[PDB]
Amino acid sequence: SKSKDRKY
Amino acid sequence: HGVCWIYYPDGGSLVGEVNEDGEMTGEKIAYVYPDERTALYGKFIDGEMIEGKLATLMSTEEGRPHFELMPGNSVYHFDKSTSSCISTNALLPDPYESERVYVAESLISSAGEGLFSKVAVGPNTVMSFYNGVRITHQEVDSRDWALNGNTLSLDEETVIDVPEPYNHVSKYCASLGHKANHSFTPNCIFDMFVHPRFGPIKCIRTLRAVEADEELTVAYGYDHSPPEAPEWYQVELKAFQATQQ
Ligand SMILES: Nc1ncnc2c1ncn2[C@@H]1O[C@H](CSCC[C@H](N)C(=O)O)[C@@H](O)[C@H]1O
Repeated sequence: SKSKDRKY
Repeated sequence: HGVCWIYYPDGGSLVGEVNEDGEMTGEKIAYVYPDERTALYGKFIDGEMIEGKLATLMSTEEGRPHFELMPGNSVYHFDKSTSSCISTNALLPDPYESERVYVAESLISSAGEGLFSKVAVGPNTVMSFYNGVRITHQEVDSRDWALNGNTLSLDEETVIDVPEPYNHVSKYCASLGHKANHSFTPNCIFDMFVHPRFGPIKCIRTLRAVEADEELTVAYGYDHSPPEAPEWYQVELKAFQATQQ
């Protein structure tokens, strides 16, 4: 994900 | 009649006399920010802000908030972003955020601008809001990192972005969360926030006490084992890794 703060 | 308070998990609330169906509808409804003092007071329909005037909660008597309206004619309404419109009033600042943070040159090397605290606050303090246009993970993930400086994952369906030219405060200053720089030893976190003007977004919340004029930082939390991350971050990730043997 090329975004801040994604949940993995 | 008495009065009802409905709190969000973030500490903000809606307060007022509800109508016959338990709905926050009327002319004397307020949203109260998490400081339990700054308020947007006026006309709401089923909890949606139609005309909220800036006010200060002065006291509560028998549960009923007593407000004073602030001077000026600062008025706000529900104005959720779309995929193409960040705000109806891009230059209208958030009154809560404006008292807590400001933008200046970052103290981090070559990092451009950063977000700074205006005053000393305790842990768990909401400081800033991260509003932006709402686009898909497909669009963001399938485009180059140079376009992804300000992208923030909101949930499994939506990414919030502050695309050029709105990344400059002279063009957009309604919210400032996109101005917080990254740290692997941060003093703030991102947290879900339900905002009366912006709708469901994220905020920047302190995880410890912060001093006046301290730079606010957050861990951007890019995937290190997909590192799917911009170059500056990869460079800084290796350093961080060095620092703890
Ligand atoms: N720890 C860090 N080191 C270097 N650059 C950083 C950084 N944290 C954030 N940045 C910069 O900030 C961008 C994310 S948005 C942060 C606000 C930005 N500094 C601005 O002036 O608008 C990144 O693309 C990168 O340019």
